[PDB]
Amino acid sequence: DIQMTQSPSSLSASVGDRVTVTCRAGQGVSNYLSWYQQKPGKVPKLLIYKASSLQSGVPSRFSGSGSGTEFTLTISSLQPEDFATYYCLQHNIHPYSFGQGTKVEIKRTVAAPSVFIFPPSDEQLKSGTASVVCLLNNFYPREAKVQWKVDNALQSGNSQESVTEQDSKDSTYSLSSTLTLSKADYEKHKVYACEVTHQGLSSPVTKSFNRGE
Amino acid sequence: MREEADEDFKSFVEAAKDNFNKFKARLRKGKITREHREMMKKLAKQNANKAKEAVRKRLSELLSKINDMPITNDQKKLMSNQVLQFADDAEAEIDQLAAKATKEFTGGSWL
Amino acid sequence: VQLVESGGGLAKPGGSLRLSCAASGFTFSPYWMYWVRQAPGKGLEWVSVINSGGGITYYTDSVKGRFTISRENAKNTLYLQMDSLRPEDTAVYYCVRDRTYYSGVYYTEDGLDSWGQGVLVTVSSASTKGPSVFPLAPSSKSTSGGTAALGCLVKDYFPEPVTVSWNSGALTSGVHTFPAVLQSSGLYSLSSVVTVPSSSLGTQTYICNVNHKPSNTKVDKKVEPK
Repeated sequence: DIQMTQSPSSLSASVGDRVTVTCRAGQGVSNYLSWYQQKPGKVPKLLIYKASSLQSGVPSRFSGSGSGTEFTLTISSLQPEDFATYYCLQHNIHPYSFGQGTKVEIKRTVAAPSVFIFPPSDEQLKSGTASVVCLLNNFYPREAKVQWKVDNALQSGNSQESVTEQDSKDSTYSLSSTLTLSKADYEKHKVYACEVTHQGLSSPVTKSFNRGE
Repeated sequence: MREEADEDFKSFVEAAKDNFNKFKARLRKGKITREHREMMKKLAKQNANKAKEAVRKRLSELLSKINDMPITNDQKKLMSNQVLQFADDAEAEIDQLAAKATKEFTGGSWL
Repeated sequence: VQLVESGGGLAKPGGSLRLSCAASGFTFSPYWMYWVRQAPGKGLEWVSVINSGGGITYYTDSVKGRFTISRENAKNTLYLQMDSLRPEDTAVYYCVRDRTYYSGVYYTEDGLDSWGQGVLVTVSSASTKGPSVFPLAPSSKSTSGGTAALGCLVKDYFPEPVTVSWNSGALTSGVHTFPAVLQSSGLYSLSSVVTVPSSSLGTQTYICNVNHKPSNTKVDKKVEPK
């Protein structure tokens, strides 16, 4: 199989910008280079075949070029829905081989997160474990910090975070942080707080609840 | 190689050449009516059509063989176009053999 | 003009699975066929190729001898027998069609254009476990109810995946189903949340539909305030 070398591994770009993804073949592949677009959790979509031929229904802002061993995908004016990983593929000789993929991220204006905190359900407390969840909704950029406080004491090593892929329309991220405690530990303290810092916030935002309610 | 294809379609034309020679020798000689002459011509075309479907059936086999070989796809395309040209040439000569089999003003028959 | 895939799922190291790929709506015989896999969070890569019912087959280095790509053109079905499975065989497997064929008078060379929905193969000695579903109740109360967040916590399951819908799929706007996290106990956990107008909290029902196929776990958890 021919070795395809695609660059960059990832890139970031604003709406309306011109984006360029480079693909390089180990051997000559002439005119037989394809470009695929894959959005999170979806089947890859063929955008361009034969390097410069657009598949049916593909927007006109996509275009490819090059022949031999140097190829170039070009998005003339980036759109929010163009967030995806792009792969190049030589279809000159079996076996067809892919590149490493280029992860395209959208640059947009700063959006502060909306923060929500959730106490553990009474149903889960029957099992002897308490999960406290904090939600950071629709923010940009991706970097954010969550600090858990139990009766104003900082927690460490008892929380895990998960981040959503960039939204296809408003280009924001969402984040959940889950604090895991024992039922006995959870019941001996009162104030559970989620403290969020983010560039969109003038000062840290705290959402909390009292175990009583 | 593709030499197999060049001789494949060349073998069909030679068979058609021998088949049409025996076809001519068995046509009624002498003064023929005119309806009889076209009866001869439809049979010559019926014999040319049968020899031509052997050409196309062979053309489809080699195309299937070309696509299934581990070669570059731009090499599938040109080989597919040359083997198509071989079969096109074979079909043209077969048509020519059928027409000249009932050519006017030879020794065979007349009106 | 689709390809449907069968098989796959959870298998212990060294065990065997085999993927089917039923084609329809087009000519399955003349086209080369591919199996392409994608390890979680990584790139695409070909794994096995085969011709129009011929004896030429490719396999990437990671899979020589273990997997055998079978094919027949009568039932229009592609196969990938998978023996001696190894932890790095965990991937989403796709069967793809190469729409490339040259007939002289006509041709197509679109390449890999039609894909299957994909199938997940998980290789691990860990046993299957179904999740528990707990509600993430909306804060009672937001001042006026100016947008409320609610969700479901899908905790302690193995293996991937679980799917979460809201109101049987009718509620997709504002939904965020987070990537699963691998807890220190070896079990997965994810949360799915949705933000709604909280004037609708009293006049609308909110149910998360959690489905964990590997354990036949189906839960419709209704999330209520207070």
